[PDB]
Amino acid sequence: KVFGRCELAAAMKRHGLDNYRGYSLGNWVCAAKFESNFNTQATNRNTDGSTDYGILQINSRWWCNDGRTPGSRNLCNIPCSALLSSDITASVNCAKKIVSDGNGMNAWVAWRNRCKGTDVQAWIRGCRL
Repeated sequence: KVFGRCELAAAMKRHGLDNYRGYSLGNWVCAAKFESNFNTQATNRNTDGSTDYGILQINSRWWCNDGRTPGSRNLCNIPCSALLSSDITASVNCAKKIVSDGNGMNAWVAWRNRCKGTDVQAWIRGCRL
């Protein structure tokens, strides 16, 4: 699924991401935008044996198990394929876990690079949250 920004925003909001650990919803939507282009199926197969999965491009080294990534910690305790669901819950839950595991949203390089410092509320602006 490729979300629209507002739809994603609403979904993320339903999942409690707005202001999760102080990150407003737009941050999360922005992260998704730049991580995956809102594409729940996004994968980025890295050369480092990990892959980034899903709308938030959560990486398989620490966060989810894809069974092929060295150093797997599977801290989200999920198969990475769960992060490729059309529903975002697993990604959200894992995203929450990423932050709960002492990361900020700097855990997401696209957030850091493309959302950080920006009008992330643009990503929820004009939406029905």
